[PDB]
Parts: sequence; C-alpha cells; structure tokens
Amino acid sequence: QIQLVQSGPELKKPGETVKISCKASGYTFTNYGMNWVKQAPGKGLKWMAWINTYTGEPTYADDFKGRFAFSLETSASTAYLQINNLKNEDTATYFCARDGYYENYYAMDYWGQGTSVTVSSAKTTAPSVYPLAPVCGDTTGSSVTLGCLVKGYFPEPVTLTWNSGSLSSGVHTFPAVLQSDLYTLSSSVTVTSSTTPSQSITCNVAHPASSTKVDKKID
Amino acid sequence: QIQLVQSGPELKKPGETVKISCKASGYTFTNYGMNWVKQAPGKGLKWMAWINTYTGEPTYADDFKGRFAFSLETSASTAYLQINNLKNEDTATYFCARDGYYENYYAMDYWGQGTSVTVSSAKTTAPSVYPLAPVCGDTTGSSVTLGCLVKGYFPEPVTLTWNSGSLSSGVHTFPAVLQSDLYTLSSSVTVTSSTTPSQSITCNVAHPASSTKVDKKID
Amino acid sequence: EVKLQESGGGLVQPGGSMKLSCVASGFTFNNYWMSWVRQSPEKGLEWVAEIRLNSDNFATHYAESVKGKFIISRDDSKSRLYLQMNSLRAEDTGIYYCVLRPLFYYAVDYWGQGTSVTVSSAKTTPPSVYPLAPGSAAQTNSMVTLGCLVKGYFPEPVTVTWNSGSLSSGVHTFPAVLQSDLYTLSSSVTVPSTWRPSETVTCNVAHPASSTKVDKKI
Amino acid sequence: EVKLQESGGGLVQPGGSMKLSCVASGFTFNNYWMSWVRQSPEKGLEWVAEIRLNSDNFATHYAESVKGKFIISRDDSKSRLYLQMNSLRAEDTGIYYCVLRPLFYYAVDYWGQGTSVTVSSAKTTPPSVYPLAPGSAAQTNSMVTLGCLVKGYFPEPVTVTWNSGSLSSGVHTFPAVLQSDLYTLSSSVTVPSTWRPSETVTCNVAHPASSTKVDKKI
Amino acid sequence: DIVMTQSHKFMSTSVGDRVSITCKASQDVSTAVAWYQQKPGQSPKLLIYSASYQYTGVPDRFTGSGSRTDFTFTINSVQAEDLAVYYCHQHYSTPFTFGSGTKLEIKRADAAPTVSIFPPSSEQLTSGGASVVCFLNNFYPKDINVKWKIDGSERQNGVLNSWTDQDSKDSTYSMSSTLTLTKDEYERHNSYTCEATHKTSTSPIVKSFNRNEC
Amino acid sequence: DIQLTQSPAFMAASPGEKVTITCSVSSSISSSNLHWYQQKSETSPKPWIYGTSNLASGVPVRFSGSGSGTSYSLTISSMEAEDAATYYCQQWNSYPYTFGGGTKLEIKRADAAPTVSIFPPSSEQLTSGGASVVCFLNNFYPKDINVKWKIDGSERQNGVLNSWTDQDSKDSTYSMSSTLTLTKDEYERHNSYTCEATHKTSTSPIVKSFNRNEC
Amino acid sequence: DIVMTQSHKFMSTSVGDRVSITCKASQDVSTAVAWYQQKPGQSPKLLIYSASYQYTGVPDRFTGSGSRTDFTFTINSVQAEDLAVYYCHQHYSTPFTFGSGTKLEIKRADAAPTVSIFPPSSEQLTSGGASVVCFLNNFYPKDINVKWKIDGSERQNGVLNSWTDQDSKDSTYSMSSTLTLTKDEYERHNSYTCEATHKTSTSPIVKSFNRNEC
Amino acid sequence: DIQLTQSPAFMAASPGEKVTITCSVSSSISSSNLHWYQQKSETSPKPWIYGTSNLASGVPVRFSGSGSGTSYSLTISSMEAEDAATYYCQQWNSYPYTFGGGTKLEIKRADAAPTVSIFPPSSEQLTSGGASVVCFLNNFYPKDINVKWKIDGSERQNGVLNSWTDQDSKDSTYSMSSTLTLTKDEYERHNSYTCEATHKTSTSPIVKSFNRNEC
Repeated sequence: QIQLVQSGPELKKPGETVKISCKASGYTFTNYGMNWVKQAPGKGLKWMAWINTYTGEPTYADDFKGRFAFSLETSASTAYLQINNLKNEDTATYFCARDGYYENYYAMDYWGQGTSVTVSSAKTTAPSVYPLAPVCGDTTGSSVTLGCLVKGYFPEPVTLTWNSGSLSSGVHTFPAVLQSDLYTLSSSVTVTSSTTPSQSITCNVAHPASSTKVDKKID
Repeated sequence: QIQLVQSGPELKKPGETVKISCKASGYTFTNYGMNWVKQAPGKGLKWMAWINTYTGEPTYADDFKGRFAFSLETSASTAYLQINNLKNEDTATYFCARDGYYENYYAMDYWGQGTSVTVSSAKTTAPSVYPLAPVCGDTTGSSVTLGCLVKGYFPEPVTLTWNSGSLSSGVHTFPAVLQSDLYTLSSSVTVTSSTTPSQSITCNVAHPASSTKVDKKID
Repeated sequence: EVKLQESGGGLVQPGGSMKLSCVASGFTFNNYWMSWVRQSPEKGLEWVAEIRLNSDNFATHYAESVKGKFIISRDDSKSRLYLQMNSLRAEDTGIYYCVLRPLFYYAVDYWGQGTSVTVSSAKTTPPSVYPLAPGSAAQTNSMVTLGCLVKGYFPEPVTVTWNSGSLSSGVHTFPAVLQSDLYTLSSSVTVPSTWRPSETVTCNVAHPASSTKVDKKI
Repeated sequence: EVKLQESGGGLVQPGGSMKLSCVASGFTFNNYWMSWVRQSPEKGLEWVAEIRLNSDNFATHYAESVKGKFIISRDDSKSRLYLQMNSLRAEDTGIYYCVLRPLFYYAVDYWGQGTSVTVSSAKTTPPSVYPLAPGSAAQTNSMVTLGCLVKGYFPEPVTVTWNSGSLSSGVHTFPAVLQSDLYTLSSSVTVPSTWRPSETVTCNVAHPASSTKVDKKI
Repeated sequence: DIVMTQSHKFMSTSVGDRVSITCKASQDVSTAVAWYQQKPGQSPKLLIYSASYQYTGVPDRFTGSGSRTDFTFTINSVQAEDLAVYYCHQHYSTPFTFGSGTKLEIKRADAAPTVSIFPPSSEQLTSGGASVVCFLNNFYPKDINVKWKIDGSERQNGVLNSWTDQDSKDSTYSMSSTLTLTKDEYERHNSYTCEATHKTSTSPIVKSFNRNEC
Repeated sequence: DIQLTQSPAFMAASPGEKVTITCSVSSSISSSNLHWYQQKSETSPKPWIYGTSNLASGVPVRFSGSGSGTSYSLTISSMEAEDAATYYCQQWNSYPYTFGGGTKLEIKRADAAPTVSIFPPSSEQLTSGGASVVCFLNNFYPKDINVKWKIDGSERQNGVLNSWTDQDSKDSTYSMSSTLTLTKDEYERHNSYTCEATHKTSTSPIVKSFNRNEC
Repeated sequence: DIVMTQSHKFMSTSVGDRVSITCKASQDVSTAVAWYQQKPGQSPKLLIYSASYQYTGVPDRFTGSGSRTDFTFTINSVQAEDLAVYYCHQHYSTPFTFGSGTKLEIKRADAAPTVSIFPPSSEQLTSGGASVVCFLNNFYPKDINVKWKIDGSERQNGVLNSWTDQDSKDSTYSMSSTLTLTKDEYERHNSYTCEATHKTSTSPIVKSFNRNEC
Repeated sequence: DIQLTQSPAFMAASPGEKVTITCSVSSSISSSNLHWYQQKSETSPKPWIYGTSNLASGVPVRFSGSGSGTSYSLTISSMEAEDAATYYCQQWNSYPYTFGGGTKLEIKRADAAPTVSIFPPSSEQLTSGGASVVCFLNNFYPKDINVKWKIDGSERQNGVLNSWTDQDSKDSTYSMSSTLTLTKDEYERHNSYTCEATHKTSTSPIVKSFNRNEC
C-alpha cells in the first residue's frame, strides 16, 4: 500500500528552474525521514540531501548546497527539490528514498520511481511511428518476428507497449539513440511461430507531447 | 607491672626553673602517647599538654604555651616538663597520664603518682617530732588512743607511719596547717582497748631534708 | 510542539515501592523512543531504562543499576510512560527525567523537569520558616537586604519565593545543606535602597509534604 | 623512618584471583592500623579494608565494594600485610595503596606508591616503540624537540625515560589514551638548541609484561 | 567525507556459482552499512541493511558480512535475474558516501542470433525517409560485427546501432542496427544485406531482401 | 561501557574569548547520536546541540559543535554571561547510554567587594530556645573568600553552615551564606556577634556586627 | 575551646542508694567522653572510657550514658568507699577541656566523737613550746564547735584546727585542735579543758587534765 | 556513609594569592582524624596535613589547616608553583572511611605561545603499513587551544588522539599531543601534512608541516 510517486519527466533549457515532487501514500509522511539521491546518465548514485519531514530541516551534501532548495508540503505528504540555473550536469534521474530505522541504524527502505530532468535548448518535436512487417521474405519457418520503429523525437521518455500487454512474449525494446538532437528507438516482438499473424499485433506509442499513435501492422 | 613513677617533691623560689621526670616501665614508651595534667591546691584538674613520644611533638594548651617546655628522653622511657620563671600559680601537683586507644577514642589509662612543686622563698627548716602519751588521765576503759605531733617544718610532704605498718588500726593523719611559713601536722592511732600498751608503738617520721626521727612513746 | 509534564516523586522506605509517570503533550509520533535518566553527585547523570515503539514493537532495555528493580511500561492509550521502581535501595536517590526523541537520524530530544525521589527511613519533617530583618546594623551598601531561614526539613524539594513571584529581582536562594539527616537553607532579597523593606514583602515557602507557608517581617 | 614497599599488581581474568603485599620497613610499632585504599576515575579514591593490631587484637573491616571478595591478612612475623582479592570483577580496576598509622591521637599516615591492578579478558599486548625525529620542519623555536611513540600496549603501567634518566630536563611524558581495548602514548625531549640531537640520546620504554626497550633515532 | 571503495567494478559469474563483493570504508563506519541493488531502468531496492540483516522480501541467497572498515555481499548461487549494479552505502557521518557499484555479467553458453531484416515502411517513404532496420536477437558473446552491404559493397555511414544489457530471463544480449537513406537514395538501389559476423559460427548469418512489392 | 571523556572539566575564560571544550569517546560512533546539554545553576539539563552540529533552539548562533567517530568539540564564538554553566556530552548509539563527565564554565569579571549583612536570630526562633546567627556575603567576585565568626572577640567554627551559589547569568557574581546555629544558653551568655570576611578586595576584613538585645 | 559543665559540684547520697551525675558539652563531642575518679591524696583512675564502656578493674556498679551534648555517670548503689571527686573529660578537639568535678558526701547516721586531750610532751617544753592537742575522732555531722577553756574562761588565740575528709571506711569525719602556748604561759596555768560542742548530744563531751607529773 | 564535601572543586589563583579551600562534613568528627592529601600530576597522594593542623613533612610553612566538628579548611599563605595540584580531605573517624571529592588547583601565569613540532611516521612503523602523524604543542598557557589536522588542505578528525598534561610545577605551563593514526594506503595517497593550532596568542594559526617522502 506504501508507494512513493514522483513528478513526470521534464525538459528544461539551461539556466531555467525546476521543482520535482515526491508524494507519500500508505503511511504517515511525518514519522520517517527522506533523502534525495541523483544518478547521472550511465554514471552512479550520489547522495544529495537528507531532510526531517517534521522540522523541515535539511542537510545538504556540500556539492548540492547552493542553488538547490529541498523543501516540503506536509499536509499533502510531498517533498520537493528546487533547482535553479540549470546546467549540463543537471541532467540525471533524481530519486527520493525513505529513511528507515532498522537494527540501530538507518537505511533507505522505500525509494521512488525516479525522475528525468533533461536540460536542452532543442525544441520538443513529436515522433513518427512506423510499423515494420516482414512481407515478401517469407520469414516463416520456426517463429515470426515483427518490429516497430519510432523515429525523430525529443525528450527521451516514450512508452512502447505491444497490444498493451503482449510483453509476455519476447519483447525487445532497444534504448534510444541521439543524432542531431533527435531520438530514435525500436522494439521487436517475436510471436507464435506459425500461429498469431491471424490476429492483430499493434504497436502502441505514447509520448508526453500529447502524441499517441497506435500503429497496427498488417502483413 | 606497668607503672609511671615521677620525680620527688620540689621547693623552688619564685623566678627559678624546674624539670620533672615521669618514667615508664612494664611497657614500651613509644607506642602510646602522654599528657601532662595540673591540679592547683584544692582546685581542679586542668589539661596542659599532650605529646607523641615518637616524633617528640607536643601540643600545648594555650595557657601553657610559653615558659613551658615539654620534652622527653626516649632511651630511658621518661618525659619531662620544664617550667621557667616560676610564679605563685605554679604551685600545684602535676600529673602524667598515658594516652590509650579504646573503642575508637582515647582516654588516659595509666596515670602517675603526682608531683608537688611548691614555690616559696621560705627556707627549708626541719621538724620537731613530739610523742603524745596520755599519762595521768587513765583514759582506760574501752580503748586507748595515742598521738604524734610534728611541729614546724617546710615544705609540706612528710611521711607519718606508725610502727611502719600498724595502719590497719584507726590511724588518722590530719592534713598540715600553714602559720608563719612553717607547717604543723598530727596523727592519732587507736589501739587495742586494754591490750597493746604492753608493746611499743612508735611514731616514725621521714622528711626530705634528710631528717628521720622515729620517736617512741612510753606511758 | 512537544511538552513533557512528569510527576510522582517522593520519600519511600528502602525496600519499598515507587512509580513515576510522564505525559507527552502534542507528541504525535508513531515511531520514537522514551528513556529515563537519573542524576546525583554520588554518580552524576546516568541512564536507567528505555522503551521504543518502532512500527510493531515495544523493546525495553535496562542496566546494572536496575536490572530487576525497575520496569518500563507504556500505556494510556497514547501519552504516558511508566517507570515502576520497587525494592528501592539507598543509592536510587536522585532526580529522574524522561527524555524522548522520535526515530529520525537527526533529532533533538525532549526532556521533562523531573521529580525528586528520596529513599530513607527518616520520616518527613516540615520546614520551620524564620524571617530575617536587620536593625541598624546592615546599613552597609546603599540598597536593603533582609532574608528568610528554612530549618531542618527532610525531603529536599522546596520553593522559597517572594510576594509569590512579584519581586523576582535581586533574589538569592542558596542551596540546601545537610546537618544530621536534615536540610537547611535561606533566600535573600535586596529591595530598593530607601526604607520600604519589611512590610507587604512576603516570604512564601513551599515544601511538598503538605506544608506551604507565607511569612512576615519587622 | 618508615618505608613502605608494595608489589603484586597485574592483569587477571574476571572471576580470577589476586593477592597484594606490602612490606613495612623500619616500622616498629606494636599498636597501629593498616588500610588499603584504591583509586580510579570511575569512582575516585575509596577505602576497602583495614586491619588493626591494638594490644591483643586483630580487628579487620570491609565495605560494600568488597564484602566477601577480598580479605586482609597480616603475618610475616612482623612486616607484611596481605590483601587477598578474588572473584575479581570489572570494576575492581584501580591502583591500590597501603596506608598506615600507629595508634596515636595525632599522627601522620604512611602511604606506599601502589601497584596497578587491571581486570580483563584482553590478553597482554607488548608496546611497539617508534622513534620520532624531524627533518627540516621542526626548526620552530630555538631548541631541539624529537620524541617517541608507544603503540597499542595493554595493561597500563609503563616507564618511558631518556638515557636511562641522564637527561631528565625538558621531558614531557603524556598520559596514555585508549582506542579500542588498547593504550597509546608519547614522551618528548627538547635537548640543547644546537644540532646535537638524534644520536646517543636513547628512548627507553619499560612495560612490565616482560617487555623492556631501548630505541635509537635519525 | 569518507570514501567507499568497491574492489571490482565489473564482475562475471556463471549461474549457480558464488560471488562475494568487497567494499571498503576509509574511516571505521561500524555496522551502519547497507547494500542496494539496481536492475536496469527500474529503481534501486534495499537488500542488506545494518551490514548483516536481510530486508523483507529478499531471499536467503543474498548475504552480507562486515564490521569496521571491510564489508562483503555474497550471492551464494547466482541466477539469470541477479543482473545489476550492487552498491554499498554508509549512513554513519554527514555526507552519505556511496560506492561506485558492481555490475554482474553472468557467463553463459554461446548462442547465434535470430536475424530479421526489415524493409522501410510504406508510410515512412512517403514522408521522405527510408529506414531499413535489422534485429540481431538473442546472442552471446556480446560483440557482434554487424555489417550491411548495398548493391554489392558495404555502406559505412547512415548507420546507428543499439543494444540491451544482458537479458534477465536467459542472460542473452540483443541489438538493433538501423540504416537510414532518403527515399531517393533508396529507389536507386535494389539489393540489401544484413551481415552478422560473430564468434559462434566461423561463417556469418545473412538476412536479405531486394525491392519487391507486397 | 563506552567511556566519554570531556576536557577540560575545569575552565575560566576572559568574557568574549572563543571557548572550546572537547569530548573524546572510547569506540567510534555515528555523528547523529551525540547530543550535548547545558546545565545552569540548578535547573534541568537543556538539550543544547543534537546531531553533532545542530543547535537545539533559543540557542544563540554563537554556539556550534563539530566532530566524527571518536572526537567531538563544542565552540562558542564569543564567551558571555548566559554561557556559564556545566556542559555534558551524551552517547545514544550503543547501550548503555553513558554520559560524559562535565566541563564547568567560569566566566571572568572585574573584581567586586562583597555586600555583607548580619542578622540576629528571630524572636520567633528563640521561642524554642534555638538561635542561629545568619550572615550574607552577597554579589562578590572572585569566589575566594574566608568567613570568620566572632563571639565576644572569640572565633568560632563549631556549627557554622555555609552555602554558595554559582555565577549569576546576568552579572557573573557569587553569593555565600554563613549560619552560626546555637542554643539560647550559649547564645544568651554572650554579647558581640561579628561576621568578618577576608576577600581579595581590601586587606581590611569587612565586619558586620550587632550587640544582643535578648531576654 | 569547648566548655564541659557539671550540673552539681557537691552531691550527698546514702549507702545503697543511686545517684546519677550529669555533665554537658558546649559543642557536640560525640561519644569521646571519659569519667575519672579521684580519691583524696592518691591519683585519679579511669572509670568509664568512650562514654559507655567500663575500664578494666572497675565494677558493674559504675555505669555511664551519653551521646552528643549530654552525658551521665550512675553508681547504682553507693558505698562508703565511693567518696571522691568525679570529673568528666572530653578528648575530641585540641584543648582537652575538663569539668569541675563532683564530690560525693555520703549521708549517714549521727555519731558523737571519741575525745582525747593530750598534755604537751616533756621534750617539747624543754625546747620552748607547749602544744596541747585535742583529737575529736569519728563524728557526724561535720560541724563541731571545738572550744578550749584554760583556768576558767576560754582561750581564742593560739589555736589551729584541722580536718580529714569523710573517712572512707565508715563515712565519718575527724579533727585535730591544737593550742600552742610557750613553756612560760603554760606553767602559769594548771587546769585545761577540751570542749566539744556538737549536734548529737544536747550536752557537750568534755575531756580535761590539769598539771600533774607522770 | 559520611559525606565529605569540598569547595570549590575548581580553582584558578593569581600566583602569590592567599588561597583557601574548604571541606564540609555531614556529621561531627574529631579533629585528630581528618587528614589532607596533595596529588600532583601523576604521582601518589602525599599525606599533607594530619591532625587538622600538623604539616606532614617537607611541607613548606606556607601551608596550614584549621577546623572542628563539621568545618575545616586548608590555607596557603602565598600560592606558588609547587602548589598546583589536587587536594582531598579524608575522614578516619568512623567506617567507612570516605574521602572527599577534590579541589583542582590551577596557578595563573603570563600567556605563552606554544612550541609546535610536526613528525612524519617512522619508516620502521610503515613496515607494517601503519603511519601515524605526530605533533607536539609544547609549553603553552592557557590550556585553551584548538588543534587542526590538514591533509592536502583538507581537515581531518577521524583517528586523532590528543593527550594533555597538567601544570608543570616549575613553570606552570601545559603541553598537548595530537596523533593522526592512519594506513599506508590513505597515507601514501596524499602529500601535505599540516598541524595547525589556534591559541589565544596570535590570530594567525601556527602551522607546522611537511610534504611526504614515502616509497
């Protein structure tokens, strides 16, 4: 019942400001502490700050005491990180972890999903979704493999589901790639050898630019 | 076996000096302390000083810290009181009492015989001893009573014994009296009613002026 | 925010029984720890027992000075703490304080004031309050000092004040001293230079074994 | 006059046994009292046992801290005192001193130096003696300071000296400190201004658990 | 500050085997050490708190040792799922220093990849682009030499590859390779080959097609 | 037991000096679990600094803590009135929660002569035939003072009950109390009651006296 | 200094009776109090040390009580021998203050005195003096009116009396009365009377003699 | 138990001032059974005054005791070097023979700047790969000093072992010791070793340093 839900992903131009929330639920926000951790892309987990949700008193790690405002809104059981004058390094996935007492010492028991703050001047530009059927190659023997290709989009978070819940099969969603400040990603689904092509497999594509293209693949 | 023996009596003119010893015996002089007490004639016991026979360190009562030197000669187990520039008040019987520990506290367990220091300019003058027989009074009925009279002597200590050890009978030695700086004393002995006069009763008189008159009484 | 009011101290026979409470006002934590600490010049400040309610858990703990003589309890529904100390000995005398802190890495603990606890065979003796007043003598510095003696009372707590707290400046309440199983002390006030001393300037003394007092002067 | 030499201190297992002696030289009293006193910052100076030979009498006495764990004995023919302490606990650690005084109203007592007594499960660890020496650095004041470190040894007694007592001026032996069940310390000497420091200036360290040392320098 | 240094950054170990991860503190931090595990994409979960006590939900597989300066985490028998970066974290003094992490690369038996070459979508070419993609699925070892060939020789520019980290269900890698031409460049060429050169076959897997109409 | 050693246990500082007191611990311990406390004259300990660096509250910014594992210290930018007290360092890491000794904090001042005051036994006291002579040696500095009782030019010390106070937090001075407790026999059989005091301010013992008006 | 004050200086008590002697200290001296007893002539012996413990040789008759400021000594049943001055002594602080003492005057039944008049010795008169003495032995009460009478009326000058303190074996007093004339004054007188006027006989005991030759 | 209360427990006196320390007792006791003792830096207690007024021996005449029943005091005509120490009052009257707390005796002086001295770990120590940096802050006054360790311009306190001394009996000064104890990894991976000290004599922290010549 206990879960920490954060803000959605954010794109911000350098110099700008951002505020990310991290709401509690299933438990009382004021009896346990909270940490903000950061993970630079590819890179590792770095501890930012810690905060007593009761007195609203934070302790920043030195590398974050400056243009970093860790606040909180107790009534609604949510914490907030404020970031001013964003910069190249400010791109990373930011995490809230609950501080718990266990056996004389503390540990961050319940972590939040993460948040992607991406700083760029490159304008948001909605993706094209192309269904990939294999037709005229009779790639029919053992099993069949279809694929989706989503080209040219920005920022990086896109949700690629197949028939919303076909994933039980061999879905392979490959990480995106950055060329000329655009993004490219593709998924592959391997379906029942000789048996499913008689039933529609659709490529579902959601992207926070209110774009939603569900491109079915015939053939 | 344990006894404290002092110096003999002393006569000293005012202004003079005196030293009185107090020897130990039957025990070790250095394991217990010592006090010097004083008793003015008729008057009461006054604490003078206390001394640790080991370090030779005395503590005088205020009224005696001045021309009073309380010393000691350990080898011979004797203490000494020194008195300089004698005066009227200096006449008294001086006592050494051993300090003993009993039940967490001290008390003067073994006292010495006493010492008479008499300060006067009046010359030592040896006594006349007169035997007192009752003759021509037939004081014979119940019992008989004879008497000795020692007249004109100085200082006050005289030893009046009867037949040296007849004392078991009713001896009455009356205290001396001081008239014109001379001394007078008398003893009475009551003997066997109708039975002893057939045996010699003698009056023995010793006085520290090397005088010794043993005056028998006939009749 | 949090407010800690404790009560229950007193004088008890050695081998006897004592029970101390502590009420946590506005203390709404579900996960915290409560401890009892004691103080006396025979040994300084020393920890005795701790109870802790971490989600599903009441884990109590004790030391040498109490293993088997004292026990911690915690049940109003959610406010009071209970130190049940019995089989009390002569060295258990001190003032006891409840200390508290919610389970946070960084946190300030809350402390109460404490209640004195005296363990003796000596019975309670009330204080004798004697008013002090000069005559001509104390015309020393330019101001006016007069006081109040407090004779051979027994259990140590006490509250000497003046005009019930009206004139609280220039006061000097001295520490209690002990002559033969009994305590004594004095307070001093130095009221304004001129000759307004001795009347309607009252010495109120409070001594918990049911003896309160308000005394007068020359 | 009187001279008191005691010996017998050491490290023993808790629950183990210890026996301390004390020889009274030139102490010819037939009636006196002998006591044992102990010291430790956990409790300061505290009396433990007393024997007293008052003509015909050997009356011993003890307190809380020892009733049944320690016992006093007194029989060479006439010189030595014996504290038999067994069933030793962790709080019996301290330095013990015999105090003496003949039965006189006024009298100075005699005290020995004492022997340390350490009660632990920790075994003996010898000291590691490291010589200290500057290079160019310590050319601060006009004189010459160089020292000697003394690493993690166990039982506390120790004797750091220089040239075996030759140069006993300008020395600073610091108190031992305790990091995890082990002690450490350093001594300092500030030999004459000029450049005669480091050779034939020896650091001798004595540690009773059979480890003596004489160390060199730069 | 207090440096937490992890002995080895990459760690390769076969299913059913044992691997112990060491982690050192610069200054004694006592047992206040926790191990978190991070699977790709998803967020990190607590595994071993207080340097020796397992957290709820975690299995008896996952263990920990540690005292003052030296700590360890041992998965007694690894599985296809235990793929991640395991980090240690001190929570004693102010700056809660973290260690670098340790990725586990499970060693396994070689596997040739299923290959699929896809011709550009109809909709795509009308818009102007002509992206041909090739999926080289479920292989092992990791390195694969993808190589295209258009109308004869190979094309080097226009391409952009992409990989997934070891698949958690069979410990296999997979990769996408996309070549992007413009509708123009595309209609000037008929034959296209996807060329997977790779370790488990001295001879390459070749998938191809040439402009047909279906 | 975890030994917390404070240093020094004894300190006198020029008003305004940057004071620093330390606290050494036997075994390493986490920074979040070392609190400090201030105990003025005769109140209750006030938590002063929690964590190892967080001032409790109403605690002026002049105060500050710092340390880790085995070493910790408490600094005060500039020493002042309200700072004179006793400071202890706790340990809420392992059981048994031991406290550390203490540091006594004396603040210096410019010398001050005492305000002696002599008082005769209360007529209401003499009811019981008990009479105790009271004397107050108020507002002085330093704490070094010798207090003599004289009855008819005689010095008495049997039955004299003295009690001191600590440094006042407003003006850093002291106060002493000396009570000659006696009976109406020993009392009513003497006249001159003197309260003499030898302090570092005059080479002329301050005397306060009164000649008895009894029964 | 610390004043030791004894309640009563003189104390009269009948044989077999009980008498308690009080003694007060000016400042608490705890039980460090001792009682000494002093018979006439001879030196004082220790009786009760530490305010409650009898000294060796002393009987169970002699007891003591006492604590801080108030002390007592009680001879449960007095005897003819217990005649003396009993002093108390503190031995706590420096000046060992002593109390004044307390003489015991044992009350007893009246007794007329045996009387003896002695004529001057032969040897004495040749030397010049003529001392006639009269012993009034074993009487009670103490006051006795001795009176001489020569050749008729009484002589007032020339006399010099002397007493003994209560006799320890029967609690009786005794006295000597000497008149001294010069051989001259003596041969001018023939009759001499010793006149003991005293309480236990409304009529006086008269011993006499007049110049005879024996 | 018989409570012996000493006052004060804490004292600083101008060299040459007439110092007086008291000792209050719970119940009255005989004067012959109250001894005093002097305990210098780290020796054994020397009986100082027996009886209540008798100097033990080699005890200068400057010293003297006085008291009775419940009150006692120890005076020193003029306070001096060899007098700085801790004084206790005993009680050999009733069992249990309790001792009284203590009086710490600080003697004042004219300020003195410290003689810092930095030392590199012994090559013979580094045998074991253990390296402890040593520093001596010698002959200073007052006892108030703040000692900082710096590695490459960084302040470290984990593993620093300080030890002080008492007032020297010849010149009343202090001495401190500070040891940075570390490993040949953490050690050999850094260069500048600094020993900084903030004392009341310069508003310029004294620094002693050395740049490592290791392996």
